[PDB]
Amino acid sequence: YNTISITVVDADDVGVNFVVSKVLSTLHNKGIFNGEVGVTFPRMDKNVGDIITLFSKTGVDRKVLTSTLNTLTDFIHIGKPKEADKVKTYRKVDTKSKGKLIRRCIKRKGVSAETAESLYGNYKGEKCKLPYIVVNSKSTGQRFSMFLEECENSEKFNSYGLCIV
RNA sequence: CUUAAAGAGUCAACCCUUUGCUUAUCUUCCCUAUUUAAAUGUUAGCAGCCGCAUAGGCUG
Repeated sequence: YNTISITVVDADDVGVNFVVSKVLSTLHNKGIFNGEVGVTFPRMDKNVGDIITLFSKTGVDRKVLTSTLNTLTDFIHIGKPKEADKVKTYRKVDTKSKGKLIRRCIKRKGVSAETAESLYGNYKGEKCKLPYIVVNSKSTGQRFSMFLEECENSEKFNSYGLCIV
């Protein structure tokens, strides 16, 4: 599948990962990831890396995405579209912490608050140490951290560039 | 075989009483604490809903 590169440059004044996350947000908000364009990162060791890599099967051109990232052009670099027979596809993994599932136990099982604390008191509290990005969510008005990890390649992708199922 | 060799010091108790260390003091003048600077380290791990799950997925 042919692919394109979006490398964050000159982001020292601002962290590199903040520019990476803003690149993800601007690629989300102006379309791009309809259902078939996916992201991958060549340098996840402990950081998310500074290269966004889009491996759309139909083909991503330079002009559409450089018009999309007109806001990041001061510290971005776009390579010409190259080809890759295999891309290392990542997916979204989310975390739950206490009250999250407590409200689920309010609205699914219909139990009271104290017994919902009782079934979950000694449980939960997982801690994801995977490399991540920090995403502005616009439909739900709060900003969060989204965790990415390696999984088998899927035909369909989300609106963010990660695998489905 | 070392002035070798050897050896029970025991007992008992009333230190008493008394008392004026008082008096007066000038510490005091003086004066530059000055000038900087990214808090970075992703700085957050969320809100619903798909579900029997506090298993596993999806949505932004």
